[PDB]
Amino acid sequence: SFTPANRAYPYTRLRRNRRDDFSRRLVRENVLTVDDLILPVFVLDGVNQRESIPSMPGVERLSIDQLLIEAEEWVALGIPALALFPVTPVEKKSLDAAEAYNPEGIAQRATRALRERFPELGIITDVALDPFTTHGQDGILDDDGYVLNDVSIDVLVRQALSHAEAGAQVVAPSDMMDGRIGAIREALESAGHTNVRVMAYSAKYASAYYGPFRDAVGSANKATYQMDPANSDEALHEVAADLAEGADMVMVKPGMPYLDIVRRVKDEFRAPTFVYQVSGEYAMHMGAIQNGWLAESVILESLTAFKRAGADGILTYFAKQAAEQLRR
Amino acid sequence: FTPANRAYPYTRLRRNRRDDFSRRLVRENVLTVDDLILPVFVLDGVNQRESIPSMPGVERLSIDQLLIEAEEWVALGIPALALFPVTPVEKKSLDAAEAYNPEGIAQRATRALRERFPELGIITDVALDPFTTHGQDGILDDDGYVLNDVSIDVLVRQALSHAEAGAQVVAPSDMMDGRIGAIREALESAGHTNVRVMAYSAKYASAYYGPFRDAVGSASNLGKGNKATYQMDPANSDEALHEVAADLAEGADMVMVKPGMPYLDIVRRVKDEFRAPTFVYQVSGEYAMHMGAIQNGWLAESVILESLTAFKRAGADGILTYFAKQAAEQLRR
Amino acid sequence: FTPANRAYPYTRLRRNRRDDFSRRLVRENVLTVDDLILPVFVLDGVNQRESIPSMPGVERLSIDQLLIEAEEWVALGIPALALFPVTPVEKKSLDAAEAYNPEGIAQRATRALRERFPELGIITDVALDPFTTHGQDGILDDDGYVLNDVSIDVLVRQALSHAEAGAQVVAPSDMMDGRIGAIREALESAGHTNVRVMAYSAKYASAYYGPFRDAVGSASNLGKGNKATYQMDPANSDEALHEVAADLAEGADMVMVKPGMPYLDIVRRVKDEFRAPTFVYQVSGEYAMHMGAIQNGWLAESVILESLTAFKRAGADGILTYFAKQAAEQLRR
Amino acid sequence: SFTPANRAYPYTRLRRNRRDDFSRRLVRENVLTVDDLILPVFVLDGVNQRESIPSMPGVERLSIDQLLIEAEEWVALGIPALALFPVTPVEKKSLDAAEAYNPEGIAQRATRALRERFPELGIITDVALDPFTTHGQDGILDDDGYVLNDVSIDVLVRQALSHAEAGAQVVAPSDMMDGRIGAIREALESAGHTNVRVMAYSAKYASAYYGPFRDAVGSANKATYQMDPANSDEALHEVAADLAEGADMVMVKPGMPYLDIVRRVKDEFRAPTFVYQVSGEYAMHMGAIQNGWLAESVILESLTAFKRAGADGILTYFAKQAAEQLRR
Amino acid sequence: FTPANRAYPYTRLRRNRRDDFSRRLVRENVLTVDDLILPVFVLDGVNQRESIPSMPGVERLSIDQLLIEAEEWVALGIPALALFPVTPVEKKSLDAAEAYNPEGIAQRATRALRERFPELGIITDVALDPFTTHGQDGILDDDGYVLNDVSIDVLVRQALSHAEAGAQVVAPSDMMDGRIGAIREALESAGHTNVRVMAYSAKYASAYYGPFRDAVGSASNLGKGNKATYQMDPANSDEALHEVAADLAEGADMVMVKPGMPYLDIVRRVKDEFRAPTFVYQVSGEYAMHMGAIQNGWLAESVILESLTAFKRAGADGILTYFAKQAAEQLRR
Amino acid sequence: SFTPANRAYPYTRLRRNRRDDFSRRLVRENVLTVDDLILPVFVLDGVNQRESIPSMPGVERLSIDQLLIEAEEWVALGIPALALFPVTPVEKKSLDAAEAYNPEGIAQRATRALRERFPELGIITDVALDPFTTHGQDGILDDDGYVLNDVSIDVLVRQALSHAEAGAQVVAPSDMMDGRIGAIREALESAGHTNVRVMAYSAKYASAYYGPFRDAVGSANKATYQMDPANSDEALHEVAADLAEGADMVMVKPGMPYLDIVRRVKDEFRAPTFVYQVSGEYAMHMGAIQNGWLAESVILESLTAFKRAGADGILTYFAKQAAEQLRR
Ligand SMILES: [Mg+2]
Ligand SMILES: [Mg+2]
Ligand SMILES: [Mg+2]
Ligand SMILES: [Mg+2]
Ligand SMILES: [Mg+2]
Ligand SMILES: [Mg+2]
Repeated sequence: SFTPANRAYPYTRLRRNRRDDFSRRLVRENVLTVDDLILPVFVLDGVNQRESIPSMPGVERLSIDQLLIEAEEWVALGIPALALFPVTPVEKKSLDAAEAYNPEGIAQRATRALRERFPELGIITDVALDPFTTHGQDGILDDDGYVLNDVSIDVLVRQALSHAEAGAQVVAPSDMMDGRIGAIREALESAGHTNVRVMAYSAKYASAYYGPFRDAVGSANKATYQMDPANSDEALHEVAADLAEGADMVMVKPGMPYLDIVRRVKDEFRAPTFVYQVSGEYAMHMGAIQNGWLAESVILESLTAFKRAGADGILTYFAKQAAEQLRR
Repeated sequence: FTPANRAYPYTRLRRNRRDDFSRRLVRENVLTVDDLILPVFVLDGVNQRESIPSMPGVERLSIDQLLIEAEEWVALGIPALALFPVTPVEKKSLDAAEAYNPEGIAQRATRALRERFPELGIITDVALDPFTTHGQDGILDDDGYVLNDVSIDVLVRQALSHAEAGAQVVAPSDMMDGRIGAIREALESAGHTNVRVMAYSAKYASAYYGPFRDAVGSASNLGKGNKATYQMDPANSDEALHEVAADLAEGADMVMVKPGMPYLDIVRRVKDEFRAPTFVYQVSGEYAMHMGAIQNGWLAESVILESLTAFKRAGADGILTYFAKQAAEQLRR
Repeated sequence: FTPANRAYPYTRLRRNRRDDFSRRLVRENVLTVDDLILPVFVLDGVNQRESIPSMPGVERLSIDQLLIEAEEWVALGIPALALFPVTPVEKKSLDAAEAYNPEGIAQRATRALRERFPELGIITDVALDPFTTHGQDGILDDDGYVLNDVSIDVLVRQALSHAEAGAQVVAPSDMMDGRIGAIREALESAGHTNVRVMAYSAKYASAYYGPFRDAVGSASNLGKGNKATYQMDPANSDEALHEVAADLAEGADMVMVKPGMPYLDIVRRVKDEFRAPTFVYQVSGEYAMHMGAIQNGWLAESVILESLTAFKRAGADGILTYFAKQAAEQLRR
Repeated sequence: SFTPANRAYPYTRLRRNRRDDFSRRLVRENVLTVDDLILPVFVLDGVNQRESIPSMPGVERLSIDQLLIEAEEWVALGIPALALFPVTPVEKKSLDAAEAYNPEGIAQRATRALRERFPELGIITDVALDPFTTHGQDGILDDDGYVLNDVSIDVLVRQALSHAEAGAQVVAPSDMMDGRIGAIREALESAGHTNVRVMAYSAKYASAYYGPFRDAVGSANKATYQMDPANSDEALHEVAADLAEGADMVMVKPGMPYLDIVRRVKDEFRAPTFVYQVSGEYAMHMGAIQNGWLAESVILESLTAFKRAGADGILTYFAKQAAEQLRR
Repeated sequence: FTPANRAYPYTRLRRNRRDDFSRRLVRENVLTVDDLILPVFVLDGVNQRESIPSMPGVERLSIDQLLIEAEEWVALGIPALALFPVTPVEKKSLDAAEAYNPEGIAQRATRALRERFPELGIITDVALDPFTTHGQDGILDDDGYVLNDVSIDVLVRQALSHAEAGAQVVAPSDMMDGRIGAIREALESAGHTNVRVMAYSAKYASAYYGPFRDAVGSASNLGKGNKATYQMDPANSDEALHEVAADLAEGADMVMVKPGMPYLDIVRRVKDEFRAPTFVYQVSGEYAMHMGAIQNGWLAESVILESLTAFKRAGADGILTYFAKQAAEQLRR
Repeated sequence: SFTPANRAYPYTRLRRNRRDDFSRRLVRENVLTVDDLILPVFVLDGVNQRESIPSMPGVERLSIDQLLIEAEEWVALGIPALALFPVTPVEKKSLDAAEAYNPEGIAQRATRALRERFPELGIITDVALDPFTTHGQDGILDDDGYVLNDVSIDVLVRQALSHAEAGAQVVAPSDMMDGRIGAIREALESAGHTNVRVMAYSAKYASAYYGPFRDAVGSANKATYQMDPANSDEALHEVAADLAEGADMVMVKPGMPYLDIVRRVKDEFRAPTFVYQVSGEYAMHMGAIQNGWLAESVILESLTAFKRAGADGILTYFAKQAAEQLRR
């Protein structure tokens, strides 16, 4: 609620608290810390390998050995968690997305390796069929090319179970099938994975901002499962279902173009609330900074926005650069 | 909000997403051309057009060229322009006198447009930053601090001069405390009964204004200077409601949040709490980052309408956007 | 709040508690050094340091010693000090004239600090209790009652003298009705445009101020006297909202609850209803009880940060705390 | 909600009602009475025994015969209920916490004795494994030393049933296992203990304020079941679950450092709401009073705080001293 | 309110009802003697006591007898009396001049009580109905309508006279628009800084005042007259919030609902919306109906405390009740 | 919600609308009509019989033939419903309350008679064991004299079914057993009584105002099932359960001493909300009117109070007198 309390110029001058650095610090409503940051990482199949991504300047795909080397620095910076995104070899893609639950799939191998080397580092796996399907569709298709809901869930459940077996502390379904959070929850509980967190992509929109991601993972209609950008009330129904179904955290994706959604979600549910600053937001920002059009300070500014809007944690490709700025 | 015990599989939220016709029926918000305001950079002189490297596709234009281009903006149905003059270097001063010159660029441009296109809205910029040698939004004391009340005296003269030139809307972008009331009191006194005041109510001390400062040429004046003693801390949300409340008490006809996309949560809170006409500026840095990504082939041209739909969804009534023409074109077609 | 039908075993709230990394991600509030204000007891004279038996570890300091100690407070990043002068006995009077002496301890200390540490916030104490022979916060009528409006006249002189000495913030701790408005009107008139007024809005007639009254030396003056005709009844919560509402209407830049931990529910209500910068005093008695338990080995040193985290969680923007240095040290390390 | 109603100085002078004792009494919002008070008591195994506790000055551990003697005075003062805390002999501690449900365990014996002698006195037993485990962990441990949730619940249920058999009118689970209120409720109902109250420790924090208690009971990580002190929204989810699960009362612990939590709980749920002024709060206050740093009046002041914040009842080591002050 | 999915048999609300100790723990409200105000009918003369047939057990008393009885009211801890004078017939007039007579019964009684019992609260009645020949609460125009502003002029004189006699609280029971502000402005001007104003804010045009009109002797004056042009329509609830809002804006220290039990829903709305000190009058008709039933053996004496507990539960801070002594006796024992 | 809208004297003068009868009528917020009225009636076992009740002046007990004669007038006045209260012969009272479900019990006979003669008249039967138990206890007793919850429900269900069989359109459980609304609902549905309304006595208080009723029915502790008069929040939990359990209407009893409860119930649930102006409220009012202490107008005034507080219907012994005043 809001009560203006009859405040009026000149008795009230809001510039007074702005006058000095010390008073600005005292009244500052929100601060970003490294504990708000999650780093998404693109993981290759090989050894001794890194690759640059044309539409995501400065982001590398890394083989698992290279991932372990870089995680030393991420852990030193205090980054609490990584979000793993495998770059599936084309030979391993299929109509049935079976690679999703392969015990020696990239995500499963990367998870085992990280859990052993850095036991305190959070590993959030991606529960999703798009990296494993022949054309990059987000699930199993019917004769009309429609992504079947419940049949896709069956595969997502096997995948989530395989991640839990590999040691993942958090599984993060990014698929937008109806009811999948509940299905995954019933399977994790039945299997005795009682502490495995489910970070639901609850209000994920049918967005043009995912363009560069598809270059990153090598996966390059969605309006039949991802949300219409026009819709806000609908996001509340999505999150309400996911919390009833057992999610430990709920996410809004994309991020900055949906800050109003972050605010409403946090205000209405008062649950742990996450947001993804996606590949397109990263690319636009990094592009402008590299062109000398925007100052490097826009990085923190965009991240501060998430905190102010109500987010508990941010999946961001800027995580390491932000961590280094926060530290010094 | 009441969830009403809705539960899978009785409730499957993909059912409404199944077909175009049903997505359309349930669609919560739609952008139209009546939501669009085009900011324009206005040069002195005749037959002048200048590219802006940090705003690819945007041109500074002399008044003659402005009048020509406005034919298609009007044909597109764009309801209003926000004018931003590019002050010649020699007209910048300590006292910012050029702000209220009846022969200033902003004043000349307003008279020309009001005569040529009587139905087109003209929103003038009330601000001293285009006219100061230091590039700060007001008059400095001997410590280099921007004096609040003394700066308002100049802003008042400026707003009065815009009303005299025929501007239907004056928009104070300065972030002085109390200037909405001061300007409103001056307009009323002078008989400018229906001149609208579009307050920049919750304008943040942001890094996203870089390309604009290049465009109007205040970048070299400002140098490394900042506006943290008047523009708002990016961290602060509750404070925005206090800013808006005062501007409404002071007589604003419209209230605005700036920047736009990095502050959509502020747009939402402001529309929810006050239920007043609420405006948002998609600023130069926002424009530049989208255009850069599009020209690189990193983002599809559809992001333009996606970014604008967000403002509508968040609660905005109108959007100042350098994409206005491209958007109106795409909405028309 | 909507529970969203969450139910065991689908919802197990221990899952987020399982690992340090996930506890960290979901952590709702974190104390930083920018939340801390250090109250300091200031003696007259030179090279003076005095222990306080009821506040183990806290020293009264002369200005010279204050300036030395402040080097490490600034190095620690502590944003502000709240100054509390220890008035010599012979300077106490019926009329509390010493309150506005330009050569009073508070005034001398402010000038010295503002010159030495220009970025350090100085919050002065607007109050007559250090200066009266009876120890009450104002001027007595012939029934021994603290006169409201006549006391304000003195508080106004005092606040003006602090502004003249350079104090960025004046903090009226007196609990006279209407004094925020009176002081604000005086500051504005005199041109002190940006001097902040941190109102002690909801200050309770509490027993937890004992050690402070010892520290500043008002204990012997007050004797068995009480402040129930001005400070608030501990029983009353709704009344705090009326106190805050008035202080905001009167121009306060910040509003404060005192004491702190025994009144966390008041902090919560005040931040929830007004959404204004909200401050809380962890008072001398609170300090003393924690330090006593720690020195006895009854409570671990971690209670310090636990007690301060509570203020943040409850809604406080800033905390006046005698633990500021120990806390800043522990946050730094 | 709040409406300021345009009240303004000098028309409004809030000191007017403060002018006189009579008007202060008329407008006084909250009062503490003895019916708000619950006395926690430390119960020894022997006969003819009392012991002092170094970190809780003035508090005695008492054998059951001594407990019955002292309860005469507590009953005379009108104290409605005791909260029993057994001091387990070290020979009776085990990995399996079996002493928790022993029909002749201290708590069970004390309960039978009190129920017979003072039939109108409320007896609130502590449902908890920490007094009965070899090292004082709050439940049954896995190989990694993690407190297993559901397996601990099994023992807590047997304990709660044994308390109900002994005659306890209220059982009070202080363990912070997920779902235990529901488990205890299903067992009490199945067993025909239909009027046995469950007072849930709903929002119990991982606190440094419990130090002296561990000296009192002879039990001297918790962040994996007790709440992070930083978290407020989370307390609402905890209480919502406990009410759905069948709790008759909900509690916040510790007390004064969490008054904001008391306020939110009472405001949101409007259910019987309890608060524990824990051993550390008692010790700090009593210490300062004994040192001559704080006046005895801080006792009432701290207790009045609970009432004002929304608490229906307070577990306090000051109960008897407060009862004597309230009476005269 | 959130039901939190509570469901039989997991939730059995009789469990807390099972034992006295648990009912006590969960008990939401408890009446104490500090909630009680005793209205008293005061006669002229010496050694006068008169029974009231319609208020069985209540006596009109001369000042001397009042002073004697007050010894036990004070011993019982009753915080305040509300004085109601029984004006001699010959002192009633068109102009209600007796209202402000310094030697009126109300004024004499106040002086006597303030001297004898300095800690006892005295609430005087600001109203013209005891003093008019027609029995209406003010001055009539030539159509027989009660003039609003002209009546306030008299009420102001009356309130001033009560403040002069030493009354700590004046209570305007007249229901003129704006009289709270008028009286407050007069008190402030004259230096009566701390005289409380207990507004009868939402006082209904009720039939339950019959026995009171007999008690003070205004019944024969009023005859068949009604007060529907000033007292509120019994049908109206929303209107009460507008009445209260104005009285608070005008400076009331306490707001009151009258009658009491037939208007408990109004007590609840008023306390919920404003969170101010809220008072309720258990009127003469309410007293009479309870006492009649008790004396008939139709209702047990326990209804007295039940009826008073209701006011507390509904949100009242204090209750004017002719049962004050019987209640204080029963609470004491 | 409430917004004062800065209204201020003298621009705002609330007496303006009060100036004239016409403007008072236009702005009048609530009106009582006969459709708000329910008449409770005391029904005797015999023929050709009426009896006066000492503590309820002007109220008669009536045999069924006399009830049918009087109902002609009640129906002519437009009174929508009667609430039947049998006066059980002492020979028919028992420990097991079997008379409660007797097909030829007074309530069942009265119901059949009225349903046949006046098919449009609402008949609300009382579901309750107190008229049928040996000493007037509100249910079946254990060895300690405690009213057993679930075992009493079994009898209440058989009674409710017998009322439904007799033709009653509404059954009204006045017992305050936990969960009885649900039990009665499951039985009515199973038995095919799908349109039988259940009017729950949801927030019924342990009150002294029931004194004269006990004289009326010949039935002359309750704190273990009826609510503590001190408790308001608790009434919300009571009504929430009864609506979840299937009640078509919810009631607050007693009436005028609980108008705040009526207001909260209607505000929070927005469901059909009833209130009982009980025998003690009737007696106090009628007593004062007969003594010449209060004018007859207090009857309407008290009834108007119910409407204003949020009640949809009022059980009142004044129903006929009020109906005649409303008509003319
Ligand atoms: Mg979904
Ligand atoms: Mg502003
Ligand atoms: Mg104040
Ligand atoms: Mg729990
Ligand atoms: Mg009025
Ligand atoms: Mg019930």
